[PDB]
Formats: sequence, structure tokens, C-alpha cells
Amino acid sequence: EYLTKDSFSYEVYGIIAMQAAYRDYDSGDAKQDDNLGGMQLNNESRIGFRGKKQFANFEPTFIWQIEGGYVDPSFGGEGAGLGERDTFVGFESASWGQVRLGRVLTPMYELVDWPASNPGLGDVYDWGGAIGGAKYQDRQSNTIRWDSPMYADKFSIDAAVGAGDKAGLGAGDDYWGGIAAHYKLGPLQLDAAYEGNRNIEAEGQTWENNTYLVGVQGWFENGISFFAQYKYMEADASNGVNEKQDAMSAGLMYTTGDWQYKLGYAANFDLERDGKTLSNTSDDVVSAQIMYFVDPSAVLYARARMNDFNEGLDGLDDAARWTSGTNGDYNEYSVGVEYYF
Amino acid sequence: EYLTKDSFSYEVYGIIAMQAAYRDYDSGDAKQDDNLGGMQLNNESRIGFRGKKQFANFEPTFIWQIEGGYVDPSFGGEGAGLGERDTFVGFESASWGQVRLGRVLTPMYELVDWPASNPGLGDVYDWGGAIGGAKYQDRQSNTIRWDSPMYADKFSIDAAVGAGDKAGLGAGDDYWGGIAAHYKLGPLQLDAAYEGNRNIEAEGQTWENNTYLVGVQGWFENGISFFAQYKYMEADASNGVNEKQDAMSAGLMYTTGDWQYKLGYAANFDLERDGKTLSNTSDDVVSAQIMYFVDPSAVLYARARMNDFNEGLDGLDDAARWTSGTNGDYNEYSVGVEYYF
Amino acid sequence: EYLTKDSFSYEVYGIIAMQAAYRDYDSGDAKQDDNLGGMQLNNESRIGFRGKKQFANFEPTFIWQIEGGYVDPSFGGEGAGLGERDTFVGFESASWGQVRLGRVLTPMYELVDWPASNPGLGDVYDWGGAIGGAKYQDRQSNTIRWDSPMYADKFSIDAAVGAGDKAGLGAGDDYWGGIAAHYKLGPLQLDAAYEGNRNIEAEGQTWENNTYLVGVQGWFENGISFFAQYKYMEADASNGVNEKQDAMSAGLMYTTGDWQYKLGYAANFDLERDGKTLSNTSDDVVSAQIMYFVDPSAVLYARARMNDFNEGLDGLDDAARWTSGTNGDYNEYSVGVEYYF
Ligand SMILES: CC(=O)N[C@@H]1[C@@H](O)[C@H](O[C@@H]2O[C@H](CO)[C@@H](O[C@@H]3O[C@H](CO)[C@@H](O[C@@H]4O[C@H](CO)[C@@H](O)[C@H](O)[C@H]4NC(C)=O)[C@H](O)[C@H]3NC(C)=O)[C@H](O)[C@H]2NC(C)=O)[C@@H](CO)O[C@H]1O
Ligand SMILES: CC(=O)N[C@@H]1[C@@H](O)[C@H](O[C@@H]2O[C@H](CO)[C@@H](O[C@@H]3O[C@H](CO)[C@@H](O[C@@H]4O[C@H](CO)[C@@H](O)[C@H](O)[C@H]4NC(C)=O)[C@H](O)[C@H]3NC(C)=O)[C@H](O)[C@H]2NC(C)=O)[C@@H](CO)O[C@H]1O
Ligand SMILES: CC(=O)N[C@@H]1[C@@H](O)[C@H](O[C@@H]2O[C@H](CO)[C@@H](O[C@@H]3O[C@H](CO)[C@@H](O[C@@H]4O[C@H](CO)[C@@H](O)[C@H](O)[C@H]4NC(C)=O)[C@H](O)[C@H]3NC(C)=O)[C@H](O)[C@H]2NC(C)=O)[C@@H](CO)O[C@H]1O
Repeated sequence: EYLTKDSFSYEVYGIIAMQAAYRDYDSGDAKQDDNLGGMQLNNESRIGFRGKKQFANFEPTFIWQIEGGYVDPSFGGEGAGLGERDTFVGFESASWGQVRLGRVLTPMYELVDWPASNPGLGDVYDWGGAIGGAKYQDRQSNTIRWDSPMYADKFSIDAAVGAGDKAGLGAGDDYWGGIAAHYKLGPLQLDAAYEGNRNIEAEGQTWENNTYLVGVQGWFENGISFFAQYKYMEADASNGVNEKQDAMSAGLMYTTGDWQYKLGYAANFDLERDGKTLSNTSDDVVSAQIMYFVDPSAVLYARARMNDFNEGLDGLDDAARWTSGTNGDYNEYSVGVEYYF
Repeated sequence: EYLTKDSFSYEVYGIIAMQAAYRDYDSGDAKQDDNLGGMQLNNESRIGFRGKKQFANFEPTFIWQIEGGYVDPSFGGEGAGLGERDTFVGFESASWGQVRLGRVLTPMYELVDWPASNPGLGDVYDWGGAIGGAKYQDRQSNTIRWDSPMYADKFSIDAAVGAGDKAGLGAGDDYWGGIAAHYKLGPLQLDAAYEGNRNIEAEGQTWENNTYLVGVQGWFENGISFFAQYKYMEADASNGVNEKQDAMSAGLMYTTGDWQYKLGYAANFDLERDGKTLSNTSDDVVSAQIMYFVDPSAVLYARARMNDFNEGLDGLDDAARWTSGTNGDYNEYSVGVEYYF
Repeated sequence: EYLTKDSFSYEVYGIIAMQAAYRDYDSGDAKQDDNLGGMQLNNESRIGFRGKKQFANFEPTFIWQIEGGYVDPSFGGEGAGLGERDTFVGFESASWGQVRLGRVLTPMYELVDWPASNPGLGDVYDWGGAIGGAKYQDRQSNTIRWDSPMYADKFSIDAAVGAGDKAGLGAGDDYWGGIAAHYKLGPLQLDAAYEGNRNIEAEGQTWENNTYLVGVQGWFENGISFFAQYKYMEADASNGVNEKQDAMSAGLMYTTGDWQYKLGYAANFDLERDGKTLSNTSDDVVSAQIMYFVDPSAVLYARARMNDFNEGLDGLDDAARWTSGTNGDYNEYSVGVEYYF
């Protein structure tokens, strides 16, 4: 009656993650600086459940996962539900890869976040931007997604379509599709992705977004590695207005024995609308990080970063368009731990 | 120190469940049709915890469970708490069955939902209806419930009382009791249930509800089986008003090797108030379903159904009474998977 | 491949806890008495996850925990998130004890709650009180806390600082520190604790709180034991106003074979502001309890208690200051079960 690994039909896994983060804002209001700024803890720990199952009457193996959200993030209250993060059912087969239904990363977002948002570059490059509509969804419910196998060990595809944010609550007809591709060439990976979003309702208009990206990731054999990524966002509104905005992120790393130094910079350039650039609509961030490989399953890290955000713009409804800079410019010093089980 | 099944004092269990569902509404408003309609995913997966414990100083075995809600249902946001579904402590004894305290199905609801709400018949027969007050609570917190053993293998009783919805938040004195009974007669099961609800506050009045039901479930030995159920709902308001409404649900199945075809229809008939029937207060649904028994622990299914809801009524406060048809008539095509561990 | 306790990197633990509680309010409004009063179930069950990990490159052992909240308490809806209760990362070392970052009890609160809030004394002694500002935070996110070893088996320290409630959402600059100390002297424990809270915003003012306490806990060898605790709370407001209020809690127990009888009383005395006592700002509670040790891992209990709260006061903004008595005086009869795994 002695249990083995096979007696279970699930596994519990987790990312235990804690960032002690001190921010210093310069919004231009002293009180707002005190509120937003200060030390907080950013407990991004999470628990999840997942499993496989070989159904007796269907060859492609059944797969599932249910992942909790961040338990106690900064700027937020305690407590997370099961299902807030990647949460899906699906099927896998050697010859065609896998397909997932539910809550997953869009193919684009996955590349935007990794490598291109790390470390701390996300306020600018992840959710930062001044463009109307929806540049791309991130983690998204009501999504079906195909991950191809690595054809010839060189090549692979990520493809997805899904429902919008309003559609997932029966409050609109918004939807999107997108695709991404990955090519291994010697020590390089070349990445490309697209995502289109349709029927996005915003600022008294219906929008269509088209967002494209390419990037490279390289590994020298002496512990040096890097990435750069370029990202081009267009949006078109039901009243005729066009908007274009681009952006870039780059990172440099040196990994030597148990240590990794990392330098990262990312920026959105000025937004254009109907071909007139809008002044001071750009943002950037520089970030420096030292990381220690404290165990095969864990890391300690220290990090400083400096965000200069855009200094405001109006959306097409004659009202301030919220952006990742509405709360103001800020610097941040942080130390942290992450453990994987 | 090699673990056995007995080293644990809990078990993790789960229903992994995904429905890809396309709806097509005919509310009479085009925009409302686009919003509510379209494809969505209905991730009704859930995780739970449960255990038994033989207390050294008390014979009747201790039992408990804590079950999470649906992680990412359709028409809803992601994330569910532990405790949203059946969540209780209790005791069990061979000679008197079991008793549970906490969050359970009312004895009536359990019969309303199974067999009588499946497949897709619930908008009409589960929460559908035009009657005032509370026809019956469904899953309900603050409930004690006795499940009798199967006396003589033929016969058994389900009995419960509990607090109301307002009472569970110290905002009223609402409560209910009810009871259900089950008799095996050859290849049949005969069911009966009652539920009374008292001090229900609604539409500027205090209500009392009394709801009765009977049904049959039958198994031919050639893979043919069926159910029918009749349900009679009365409500009385503190100002004198009487209301009566009845309803019926029936289902037909043919289960042959690894397949099951299913036909289901259910309807609420026109509501009566103070003995005047009100025109067009009825609803119905027809539903067709093919199901494959893809593994002992899983099923795939395809399903189409058509809901015609009532076309509106006023409650006793001179204001639209919300019903399962306020959002409008709709059809639905669906395919799905459910796995049990 | 036969699992042992060591094959896991986590353990699931739980407190399964159910209280059937009848309250009888005397607010002075009959309807309010019916709402708040009545029978309810108080499911304070909770699940948690925790583990240890010896990192290969860092001596002090890594520790973590993630604990869910109460699944279905009384006066509340069903469902709790992971992380609502003690939820942290940390490190431990034989020579310096342990340090935790995240969501923990303040050193004071831990003593306020145990022994001094039990049984049922918390409406008075835990969150009860009329004093402005924040007397002390309780379970608190954004906290670092050091627990010393038991130096010389006699002596130990609990020390902590953390961010405020507004600060944990970037809506203010509120913070606190405090400390507590524990001395074993024959059959006694002597306790002392402090907590200071700063930049608390309330009633149109900024406050500073200082709260001090001492107590004793004693064990006779015949199953008799007791506690008493005194607690002195001061608060100072940005406009000059001073406020002082003190309080005491005591409990008596007799534990004989499988049984424990318990008597507890606690009270807040009248509040003083700028040296004028305010009439009828005090509260008390007496509570009686019989508890049976139904298993090494479980208890049954019955309990009756009587709360007489203060009869109202204004805060410095000329508006009722909410207190644990705003809802009115009430008595409560309760029976309950608690199981530990
Ligand atoms: C420190 C380190 O090494 N961390 C790695 C992780 O960071 C990494 O995963 C990513 O972690 C970042 C860390 O902050 C996390 O950041 C959050 O991102 C979401 C985007 O979904 C933001 O949500 C938006 O924010 C504002 C709220 O004010 C909204 O207005 C905005 O519109 C939101 N988006 C939408 C569509 O509405 C959060 O606010 C943000 N955190 C903040 C502000 O503090 C990423 O989400 C993580 N992404 C992923 C894909 O995992 C992880 C990889 O798994 O690995 C760690 O090592
Ligand atoms: C689907 C299938 O293939 N198999 C079975 C499961 O479905 C079955 O459990 C039942 O599953 C259905 C599936 O949709 C579920 O439906 C939900 O029921 C609740 C009941 O309270 C509804 O709540 C009401 O909804 C409306 C708004 O939508 C409110 O206005 C109304 O007032 C609510 N009730 C209140 C306040 O009291 C949900 O809306 C509804 N889902 C929707 C619309 O998508 C059943 O409740 C499930 N029943 C049970 C007992 O769990 C499962 C059970 O184990 O077994 C499969 O065989
Ligand atoms: C009961 C028993 O036999 N044994 C022990 C447990 O009880 C013990 O933990 C404590 O249990 C009590 C109830 O049994 C619990 O009471 C709740 O405490 C919280 C404090 O966070 C209250 O919160 C306040 O409530 C009101 C809402 O009306 C607010 O207005 C007020 O402002 C709240 N707090 C704040 C910060 O704003 C709850 O309302 C209250 N329950 C009620 C009213 O029913 C204690 O919190 C429990 N102790 C803790 C969390 O440490 C347990 C501890 O491990 O173990 C048993 O020994």
C-alpha cells in the first residue's frame, strides 16, 4: 500500500518569491510622493496544481493546470484565488506539439515579458505605452493556443486566438489573434511576433490594433549574453484617427560562477497621431541588477532602476489617457528571493 | 519513513472541466446580442480538500471538506477561493447515516440540479422562474443536513434546515427548511422533495415560499434510460398576494458501448397571481447532446440547446422582476471535457 | 520510486474549525436585533502550505508559508484566497532564531490574541476600544519580524517593523514598530510588549499611537492555570488632542483528565481625552466555556458569553467613531469543533 510518484493524479508546484522594494517618486505633488513611495513587500509567491492523463480512448495526452495568483503583492491587499494565473486544459502529441484552452499568455506577450521586460523594465515595455485601443492582451482568458514542436530542432511556432476583455463578461464583441515564431541559429535565437485586436471599445470609439515585433537573443561561451527587441504598435479608430508608436528594449548580462550582473534599458518613443508627433509622450527605464545563484532551485538579487515616464496626453474623448506614467516618475531599490519547487 | 495512503490526513481531489460554448442571442437589441453572444470558454475546473478522522473519544467518524469554486467560468473573471463550493464538517455512523454543518446542497436543489437540470436545462429549471420570494436556496451556507442510510436497500431521506441569504450577513431573519425522499423500485427511482422559505424580503414585502416536487428515473437494460420531474412553487406575500407557478423537466438517454445520446426538455408554465394567469410568463428549453466515454475518469461531449424565455413581468413593487430571461432568448452550441481525480 | 516525507518540498496543513453560534442582540432597534441576531455557522476552517529549504550556498535555513483565510465565517460570504492569513518567507539559524518577511502577527497582537482574547473576549479586548488612531495593527502585511531563540531556556524576544494599511496600497506613509518579551520563571510566564504607530490618518487628523502591555500566565500542577493582562493605549493627534484608554483581560481554567472549564472576563475602561473622562465609553465581557479533548488532534466546546459595549462617542471630526459596539450589546451561546492536521 506504499505510495509512489504515480499514485498521485496531480502535482503541487510553486514559485516562492519576495521583493523588498523601496520607491522614491517624483510626481510633482509631495503628498502623492509619500503615499506611493516608501518601502513595501512584494510577495509574488504562488501555488499551482497540474497533471497529465493518458485517456484510454484518445491518443493525444490530456493536460491541465490551475495556478494561483500572487498572494500579497505590493500596492495590493492579501489573498489570491486558484486560477488567477495560467489555468487551462489541453492536449499534446509528439508530432504536432500542444494545444491549450483557457487562460494563457498571448504569443506576443510571452516575448514582451521574457526576455524583454526583465529586470524592472515592464512599466515601460510591458504595460507602458500611450497608444489607444489595446496594444496586446497579456495573460488572457478565453484563449485557444497552439505551441508547435521544435521542427528540425531549429524552428517553432506559437499561435493563438481568443476573446476580449469585455467579451469574457458578455459586455462586448472584442477579440484578437496572434502568432509568434522562434529560430535557433548557432548561439542565437531570432524571435518574431504579431498580434491583432479588434472591436476594442475605448474613448467613445471602436479600435483595431496591430502590433509587430522582432528581436534577438545571444549567448557567448564565456558567460556573456544579451537581448534586443523592437516593437511597433499601430491603432486605428472608428472615426478615422490613426496612431503609431514604437519602442525598444535591450539587456546585457554577464554570468560568472554563481553570479549574474545585468544591465537593461527600455523605452517607448514619442507617439504619433494622424502623422503629428506628440511632444513628451515617450518613456524610458534603466536598471541594474546583481543576482546570486544561492541554490539550483533559488536566487537572491539586488536591483536599482530609474523610470522616466511621459508627461501626459489626451485620448480621443478629450480626457487624460491613463498610461504607466499617470502616477509619476520614480526610482526603486529592491532586494529579493525566488525559490522553485 | 516510507509514506502510505494513511500518512495523509487530507486528500486533494478535482473536477477538471472545460466547455467551449458559442451563444447566439435574440434579445431584440442588436448590440446586446453581440455583447452576450459569441464564443467563450467556461472553465468550471475546481480543486478541493477532504478527510476523515476517527476521534479517540467519539464513535461517529469525523468528516470534512473544503472545495474551491470554478476557476474561470464564462461571463466571469478568473480566480476562485477555497470554500465557494461544498464546504463542511460533519459526522457519520453506520446506523444513522451522516450529518453535515456548513455549505451544502438543499435536499430539493440536489434533485433539481441532478437529474433535472442536465444537459443545459438549468436556465429554465434550476434558477429560471417568475415567482416572487425565494423558490428554494441552492448551495447554501449556514445549513445543517442529515443524509439517512439506505434503509432496507430501498429507501432514504435527506433533511436540512439553514439560514437565509440576508441572515448569513446579519442583514435579516430569513430561513428555510426542507426534506427529500428516495425509493428504489426494481429499475426505478422515485423522488420527492419539499422546501419552505420564510422571512424572505423582496419587492417591498416579506414572503413565504413553499415548493414541492416529485419525479421518476428509469433504466431499461438495453442502454435506454430517462427521467421526468414535476415542480410546484407557491409564494405568499405579507400584503396578501398569492402566486403559483409550476414547471416540468424530462430527459431521454441511450447509452451504448462508449457513447451516450441525450435529449432533454424543460419548461416553466405561465405564472399565476391571485388566480389570474399572466400571459407569456413561461419559458422552455430543448437540448441535444452526444457524449463519449473517453476514459473511465473522463468524458468529451457536444451539445446544442435552445432557450425561449418569458417576455417579462413586474414584481409587486411595480418594477421588472429579474428572471433568467431578462438577458433574452438564446441558442448555444458547445463542446466540452470533464476529468475526475 | 516509493515516496518518503522528504520527496515533498511542501506540506499541506490545516485547522478545520466550525462554530454553531446563536446571538441575541439588544441594540435598541428590534429589526436590527433580528438581522444581526439568530443562529449562524462560523466556518473558520483554513488550509495552508509551508516548507523549509537548505540552500547550498547560504547557511541560515530558508522558510516559507502561505495560509488561506477562513473559508465561510459568520457575518460573511463563502470563499477565501491563498495568502489571507500568515504568509511569509524567512530565514532561521540556531544562534539567532528567525526572521520573517511578509504577513505576520505584530509582537503585541500575538499576546493580545493569545492568551488574552480567549474565549470570546475579542470584541472587547482584540479589536474593541474607543481610542483614535490605530491602537496596534494585528495580522499585518509588509512586515519584517525577528523571533529570538529562548536564551538560557528562560528568555526571548519578538521584534518587528512594518508598513501601514494605507502604505501597503500607496495611499499613505503610515508605519509602525514594536517589540515583545517573554520570561519563564518556574511555572510562570511574564510578558511585556510595546507598539508604536505613526502617520495614521483618521478623522481629519494625523495620529501617533503608543500602546504598552504586561501580563502573567501561571500553571499550578493540579490542572489549575490562569492569565491576566493589562494594556495601556495612548494616542496623540496633529491638532494637539491627547487620548488615553486602558483595559484588562483575565482568564481562569481548570483542566482535569479530558475536560477544561474556562472562565474569562475582559474590559476596556472609560476613555479619557485631554484629561476629561467620557461617560460610558467602557465595555466588558464575561464568558464561560466547557471544552472536551475529543482526540489528541481535536476539541469540542460549548460556550456562553455576554458583551456589554459602550454606548457611543464622537471622533475628532464631529462624527460617530465606529467601535466594536456600534452594532449593540449582545449575548451568545455557541458549540464548536476544531481539528488540526
Ligand atoms: C523580480 C523578478 O525577477 N521577477 C520575475 C517576474 O517579475 C516574472 O513575471 C512578471 O513579474 C512582473 C513583476 O512586477 C509582473 O508585473 C506586473 O505585470 C502586470 C501585467 O499583467 C501589471 O498589470 C498592469 O498594471 C496596471 C496596474 O496599476 C494596469 O493599469 C495595467 O493595465 C495592467 N494590465 C492590464 C492588461 O490591464 C502589474 O501592475 C505589474 N506589477 C507591478 C505594477 O508592480 C508581470 O506580470 C509578470 N509576468 C509573467 C508573464 O509571469 C516571472 C516570470 O513568470 O519571473 C520572475 O523571476
Ligand atoms: C455542465 C455539465 O456538463 N455537467 C454537470 C455540471 O454542470 C454540474 O454542476 C452544475 O453545472 C452548471 C453548469 O452551468 C451550474 O450552473 C450555474 O448554477 C448557478 C446556481 O446558483 C447559477 O447561479 C444563478 O445565476 C444567475 C446569473 O447567471 C443569478 O442571477 C442567480 O440569481 C444565481 N443564483 C442565486 C443568486 O441563487 C449560475 O449562474 C450557473 N452557471 C452559468 C450561468 O453559467 C450548476 O449550478 C451546477 N450544479 C452543481 C450542483 O454544482 C456538476 C455538479 O457536480 O455535475 C455535472 O454532471
Ligand atoms: C475560538 C477558539 O476556540 N479558538 C481559537 C481561535 O478563535 C483563534 O483565532 C481567533 O478566533 C476568533 C474567533 O473564534 C477570531 O475573531 C475574529 O478576529 C478578527 C481580527 O482580525 C475580527 O476582525 C475585526 O472584525 C470586525 C467585523 O465586524 C471589524 O469591524 C474589525 O475592525 C476587524 N479587524 C480589523 C483589523 O479591522 C473578526 O471579526 C473576528 N470574528 C468575529 C467577529 O466573528 C480571531 O481573529 C482569531 N485569532 C487570530 C486570527 O489570531 C485561533 C488563532 O490561531 O486559534 C484558536 O486557538
